[PDB]
Amino acid sequence: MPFAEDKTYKYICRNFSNFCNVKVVKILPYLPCLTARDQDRLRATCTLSGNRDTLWHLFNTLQRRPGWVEYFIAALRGCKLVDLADEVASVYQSYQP
Amino acid sequence: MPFAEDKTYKYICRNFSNFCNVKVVKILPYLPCLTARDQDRLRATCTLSGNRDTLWHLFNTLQRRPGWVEYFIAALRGCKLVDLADEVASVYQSYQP
Amino acid sequence: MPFAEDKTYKYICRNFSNFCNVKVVKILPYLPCLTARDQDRLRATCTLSGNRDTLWHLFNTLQRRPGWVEYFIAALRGCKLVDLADEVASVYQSYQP
Amino acid sequence: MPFAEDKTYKYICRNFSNFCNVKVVKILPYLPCLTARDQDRLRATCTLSGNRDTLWHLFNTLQRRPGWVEYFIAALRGCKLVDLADEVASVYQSYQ
Amino acid sequence: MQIFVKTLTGKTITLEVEPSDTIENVKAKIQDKEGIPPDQQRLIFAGKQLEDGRTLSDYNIQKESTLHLVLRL
Amino acid sequence: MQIFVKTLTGKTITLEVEPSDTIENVKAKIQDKEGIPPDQQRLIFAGKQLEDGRTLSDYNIQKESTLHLVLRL
Amino acid sequence: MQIFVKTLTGKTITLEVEPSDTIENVKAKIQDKEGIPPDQQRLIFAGKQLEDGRTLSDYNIQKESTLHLVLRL
Amino acid sequence: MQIFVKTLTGKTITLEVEPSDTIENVKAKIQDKEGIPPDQQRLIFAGKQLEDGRTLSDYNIQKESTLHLVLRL
Amino acid sequence: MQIFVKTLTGKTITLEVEPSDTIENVKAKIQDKEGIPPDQQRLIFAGKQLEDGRTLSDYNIQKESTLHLVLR
Amino acid sequence: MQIFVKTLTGKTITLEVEPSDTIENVKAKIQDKEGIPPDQQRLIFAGKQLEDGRTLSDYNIQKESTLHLVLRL
Amino acid sequence: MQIFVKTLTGKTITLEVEPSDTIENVKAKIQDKEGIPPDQQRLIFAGKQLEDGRTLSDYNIQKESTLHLVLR
Amino acid sequence: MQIFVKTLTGKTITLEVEPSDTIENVKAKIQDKEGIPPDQQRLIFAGKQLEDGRTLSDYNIQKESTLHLVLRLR
Amino acid sequence: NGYSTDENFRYLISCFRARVKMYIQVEPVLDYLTFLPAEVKEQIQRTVATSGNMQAVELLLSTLEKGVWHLGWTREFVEALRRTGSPLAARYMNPELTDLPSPSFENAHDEYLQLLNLLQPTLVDKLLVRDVLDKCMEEELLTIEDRNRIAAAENNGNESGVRELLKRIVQKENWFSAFLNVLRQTGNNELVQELTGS
Amino acid sequence: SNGYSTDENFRYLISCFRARVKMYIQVEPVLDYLTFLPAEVKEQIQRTVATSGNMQAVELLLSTLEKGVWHLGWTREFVEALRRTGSPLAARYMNPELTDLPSPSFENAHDEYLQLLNLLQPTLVDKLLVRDVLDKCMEEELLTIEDRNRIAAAENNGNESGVRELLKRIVQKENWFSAFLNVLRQTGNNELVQELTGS
Amino acid sequence: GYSTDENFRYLISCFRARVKMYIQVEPVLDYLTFLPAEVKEQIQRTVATSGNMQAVELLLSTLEKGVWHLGWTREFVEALRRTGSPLAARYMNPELTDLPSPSFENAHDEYLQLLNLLQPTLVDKLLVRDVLDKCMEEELLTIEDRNRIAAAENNGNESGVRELLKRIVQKENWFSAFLNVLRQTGNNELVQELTGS
Amino acid sequence: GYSTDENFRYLISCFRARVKMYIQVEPVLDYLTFLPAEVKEQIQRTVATSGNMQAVELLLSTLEKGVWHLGWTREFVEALRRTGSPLAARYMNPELTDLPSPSFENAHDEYLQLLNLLQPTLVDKLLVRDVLDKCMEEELLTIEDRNRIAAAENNGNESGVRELLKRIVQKENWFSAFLNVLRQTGNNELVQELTGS
Repeated sequence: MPFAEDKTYKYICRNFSNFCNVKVVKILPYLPCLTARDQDRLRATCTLSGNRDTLWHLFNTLQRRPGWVEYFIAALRGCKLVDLADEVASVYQSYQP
Repeated sequence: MPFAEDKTYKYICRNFSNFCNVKVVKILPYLPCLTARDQDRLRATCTLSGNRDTLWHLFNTLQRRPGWVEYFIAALRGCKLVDLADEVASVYQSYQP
Repeated sequence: MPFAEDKTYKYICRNFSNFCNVKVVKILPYLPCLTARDQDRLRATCTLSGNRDTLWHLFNTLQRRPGWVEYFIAALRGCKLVDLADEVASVYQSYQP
Repeated sequence: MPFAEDKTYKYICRNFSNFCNVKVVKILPYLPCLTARDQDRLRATCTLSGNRDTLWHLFNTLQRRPGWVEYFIAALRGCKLVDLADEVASVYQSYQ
Repeated sequence: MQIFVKTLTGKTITLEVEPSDTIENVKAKIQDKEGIPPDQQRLIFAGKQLEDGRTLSDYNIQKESTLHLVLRL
Repeated sequence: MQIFVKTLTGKTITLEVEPSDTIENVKAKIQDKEGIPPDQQRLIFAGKQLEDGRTLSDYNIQKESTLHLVLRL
Repeated sequence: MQIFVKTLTGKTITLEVEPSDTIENVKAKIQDKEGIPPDQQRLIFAGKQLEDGRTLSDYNIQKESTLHLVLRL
Repeated sequence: MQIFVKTLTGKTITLEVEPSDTIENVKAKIQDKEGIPPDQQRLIFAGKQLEDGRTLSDYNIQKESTLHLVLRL
Repeated sequence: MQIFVKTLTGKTITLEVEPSDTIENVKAKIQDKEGIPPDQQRLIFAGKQLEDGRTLSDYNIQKESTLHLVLR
Repeated sequence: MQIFVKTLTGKTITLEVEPSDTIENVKAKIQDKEGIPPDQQRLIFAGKQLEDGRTLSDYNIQKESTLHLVLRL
Repeated sequence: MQIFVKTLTGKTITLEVEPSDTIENVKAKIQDKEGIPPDQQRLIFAGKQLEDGRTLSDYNIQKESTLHLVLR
Repeated sequence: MQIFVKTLTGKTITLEVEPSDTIENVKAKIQDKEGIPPDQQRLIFAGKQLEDGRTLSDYNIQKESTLHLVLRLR
Repeated sequence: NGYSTDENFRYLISCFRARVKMYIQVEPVLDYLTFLPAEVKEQIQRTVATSGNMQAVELLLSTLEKGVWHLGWTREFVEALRRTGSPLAARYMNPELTDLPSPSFENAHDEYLQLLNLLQPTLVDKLLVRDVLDKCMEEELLTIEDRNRIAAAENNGNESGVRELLKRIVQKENWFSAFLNVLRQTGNNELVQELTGS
Repeated sequence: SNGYSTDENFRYLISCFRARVKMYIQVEPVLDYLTFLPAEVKEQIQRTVATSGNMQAVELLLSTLEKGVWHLGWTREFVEALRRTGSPLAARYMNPELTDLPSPSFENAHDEYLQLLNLLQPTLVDKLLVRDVLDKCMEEELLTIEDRNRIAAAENNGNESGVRELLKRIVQKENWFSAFLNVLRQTGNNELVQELTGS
Repeated sequence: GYSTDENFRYLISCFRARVKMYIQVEPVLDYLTFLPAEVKEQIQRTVATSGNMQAVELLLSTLEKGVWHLGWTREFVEALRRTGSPLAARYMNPELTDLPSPSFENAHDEYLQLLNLLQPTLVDKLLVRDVLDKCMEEELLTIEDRNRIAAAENNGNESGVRELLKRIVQKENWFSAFLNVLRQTGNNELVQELTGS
Repeated sequence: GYSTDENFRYLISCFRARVKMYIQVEPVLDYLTFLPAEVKEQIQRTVATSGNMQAVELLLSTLEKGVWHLGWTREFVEALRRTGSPLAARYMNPELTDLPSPSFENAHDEYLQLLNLLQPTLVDKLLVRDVLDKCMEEELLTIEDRNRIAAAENNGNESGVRELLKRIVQKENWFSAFLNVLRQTGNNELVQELTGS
């Protein structure tokens, strides 16, 4: 689904303060959609410049990976961020054709 | 078999939430395949950033050493943690030529 | 007080080797003014490159935060460095209008 | 002696595998030549990324400091690590 | 000492100010010289909203140095 | 399905292969088409050595995908 | 062997030395040619101080290698 | 003073005005020459809309200036 | 051996000296032809102030060279 | 309404469309004079593919705009 | 369409054709006046080879257009 | 086939060599025209040295291709 | 109305030529311009890297003025500006003049830009583009093209990042009011009072 | 093999395919192997690259070769310059021998594949990421060792400047499209190939 | 005896070689308001494509050619004074009062040549990590300059020192203060090699 | 011609492609004292704005034209020899004694093509922090390079090996030395892939 997953990422950018609680190094293992290169570049950035300076890179690297949304919600509620997961999902499943 | 092992690492990345049981400090003695330099990085990371964050470093480091799956499984059930070990094996022997 | 705060920061720079005893990880909890992102970024630099390579980053980030001197002094003497906190005060209100 | 010290670092870089035994956290108190700032850097690097990934940072930071070989040899044999300590001296004193 | 008060429109006003004069006095000099009310000015020198309480010598405004006068609403 | 084997000399050789074939099969016919025996050959795809006994589809090689041939020594 | 001793002013001095010659002896050679005492001489080769008691071959000066001579009081 | 007003059709309008005139004077006086209702105009100078109320000298309109006229249609 | 010490006023100066001359020589020749006391000028050659003691050859002043003169 | 679509060889063609038409409607009407089948047309506007199911107004195209028609590979 | 195709030698060839006419129409009529076999020619319009099947209007070959005829 | 070799002096030497002939053969022809001993030469073809043993076709030197000749001097 | 569409646009860049080069970011807009031959899109890409953005936009508008392109290019150019992250220029370019900002808005935002030029040394000192970027996309006065460009211009120092940010925002729609909003949402509340003067 | 000389034949080809090879020639690295070019000429060409971009300099380069006498064997010096500077496609249009040049269908097809990127460049410039498509691109061998340096340098001022300048490099390589679609496929950009092809 | 624009333009002519060496032009452009924004962009690009010293030459050229609003000369000097290049402010000052003594200008030309000679020693035996914090305390580096030295050091220590050595040489009394910085840190081996004692 | 300046200049035209590939220009500029301070700063900027090889061609072009103090060509060679690019020092040397044998230049060219083919295997299966310590023992990396690699490794091990492999290939006899690094480390499988045996 190349157009709904694009819209929900557009949603994440405009509603980005909601995702400040996501801890990158506690969520990267639960994102199989990221290639082993990306999981190593994000961790390097997280180690170098804190966490919340990486969240934008993490989401901007997820939105390339195909079918990333379904993984992201599974990662969010795997990280006990259930309330945020249900809200990002709502943007997704609602917009499905 | 440097490809069947590589596929096995992709299995662990996807099913990562299963492997959070294994504790790095209690598995590191049973991995001879880890070099004395890489053991130091893991024991330092485990001491610094908890255990769960280190599991991704152990696997990402482990998947580079040759014939790691054979040692990993032998070590992985060396922690009395057999129910999770034999699965990495069912991924392995059910994929050999 | 946009100006007395400005010069007080320059005193901190011009007399910077006096502040080498300030431990960053032991002072960040005492600085509410620091934004949740900067606390995350300073703690990453402190971990990555020691403490006294972070002190200048802590002060260079504080001076942008609103009303930092009042928070800095209260933090600084709350960190048992009373002999250094009153030195900053002895600059601040000794340069107020 | 800005040259015999200079070669001796090239000796240590060349024969670096022998120096893996040196534990940085247990040698830093024996190296007063290292300034307070570098001790904080090395300890943080040793904490962040293990031991043997810090050794090369330790020596590359020692060799800036003045009269380090005289200290390093004493530190090296002060850490009960003598087989290598006499090697470093035998490279340094031999080339005065 | 001469200083120049350059509004955003473009016109430049020359001011005969003394270095010990505080900013409010300079803003007061803007009053009679131009006609802008004392509160409506915002004197900007070398990129620094000039605080009202301080003096020119505090900001180290030398001879014929130019002030950008910006307005409020 | 057509695949290429770009030897370092630049000799680009077209091979017709089915995805289910083993690598030996590609190694076998590349001898028959050009001439190096397999034991001096080392297929390179996606910058990754290709196992002998594996099938093409296991490496997710598609049509028109170009392998590389290097000479074992 | 020919070496070039380039003064800070730009003037180039040519010397005939051997790789076993001491820096002290070299400094004497410049002292002979235009009178700067060896105490006031400070040769720099390859952006590196030339220690006084060591021979050229220690720093690997070959034919037509250039030394920079900077004078300090 | 005279001013030149360009037009979409290219028929440049030359005008005879003075700086203290308001744009209401300029905009209306085109109507008596060109018939475009004062509201219909939307006049441009140097890539900057001119407000109806203010005067030409506000925008530094000088002799033989080149205004631009843009209509809604 | 000719030099041109340009003046802020814009008029150049034709001074005939030789590299043997020191700056007090050329300053004196400036003192003569223009009337500025030597202490009140300061010759400048390509952004390199001329020390009073030295000579024009020390600064590689050559034929038809252009200096610069600043008052005060 | 009056929209342009430019074939990849350059012979642009004018179309009499309505904003809320589904892309099939515009795609179906090339054949009515030109003849490419709907599956072959891959309309591109402003660097974005045009998925046939949605409508023209979905992708925010105004009148006299241009569409790039590239054949399906 | 009257076109100016220029060969290696530099001499131009005028050709009265129509945009409906395809390239073989151009190539075959060169045989009638030049003799170089149709396989030998290959015409280039602004660095683009002329596929034989397609017609001149496909390549925007308009009146007084220059074609390059490279032999061999 | 017919190749040119460019010397430091600038003048370029034409050679009537066949693609089969090795670099030894082409270097011997240099000596037969100028006299530089074959060891002293180091033929260079477009930023690439030429092995003494390989033939020209290995380096893909077709007709009218240019070569560079550099001489070990002291 | 009453005239063509090409000449409507050709007029409308001869009027606002000075107004739009402040607003057009020409490095990304060239991707959406397909009528331009590649040997002209390359020159403009070079003028960006040689003489800066404001010179290339002059070259782009100059090269659009002289020379004729295939019909329908005007909508492709406006649609380029609208979705390349420079919508303020697209209000001016739009040959239907319905959307152009009111003169009071244009005057006010001409003052704010002038004010930001005076206070750039303050911003360049007190701003920290590390903590403002992630709030700029939320307010959508920056684009991933711009946010990549800024973050890659802060690699050679923070202030090079801020000098780049203060070029990108001043082209966005209603930037000053939203920029102050970003500076308030972030910790940089002290800048606002030093910037809005209250 | 041939029916004429070898110098006028090449002057003709750069007079015929000037508009063609202008695309495929990277004039910055090709200048290294043009030894017959005087250094003052190469400076002028070199300055044009930095001023008016690549395709303008190639026009200048092909202009200065066309008008001007050169040492014998410059044609093969020029053609060999193109082959080993990594753009052999231009060499096919410069061999005075004809069988090297691509079939008219191939040249035509790669005009559309070129126009297909220009239409879809904004889509690529967003979704593409040079940090990962670059390395797999060299393995596919359609980016020279010198291009990657200039790609990675254009990556310094942003990712999208890398992509805007990768898509300018790869369109000059022989059979780049079908080779590019691979480079997308063995990377994560499986979405692009759908947008770039319509499968 | 003249106006200020007249002699300040003259001081550019007299000292164009000097202040080309002492002006850090990337940060001075912020304070130069009189320059049109389409020229501050061209200079900012000349910094990023043709080095700083070529951009300063462009900046001095573009100031001296056009005519700017009255009092511009003081913005330029005050820009240089507080952008972290005070030594250039001494020359550019139309007052011509703080201009360094000719012996001082000579002495720091020899030191600068010496530093260029000894640069591979510094780049090899100097850590910008442990010398930066002692520079601001000595006020020979502005927060502008540390921010770009610490950012050019991110791609390696050595590249950090190349950047540090290009911004200390423009500061005032740098060599005496630089040695005081090297002495104060641990790098007492460098000073024994830089001053030759 | 016979002049060693003309002799060097001609030798560049012969090898201009090979040596653009082998010269790491960023550290060389420290040792090139004779170059004007302005040019060196423009070459540093050309590195960042248009890549290394465009800076080397800028360095070589500005070295060729412009008469320098006699014996510069050996100062330039000695710069390349001790800034971790000794392979270019082999070519630059006009007396031409130390030119790598044509078999070497051939063999160590297909090796370079071999890495570009197998770069993804290396990068996936080689981590720099594991190899850097041993890579310095073999002395195919200088402290300049290890700092740059370890600093480039800061933004990801994936980019670290992008930089280690970019740097060893300029070192003399690198491939046979690189394998000795790999086989002396735990990477006994990578050496199997590079050489097959």
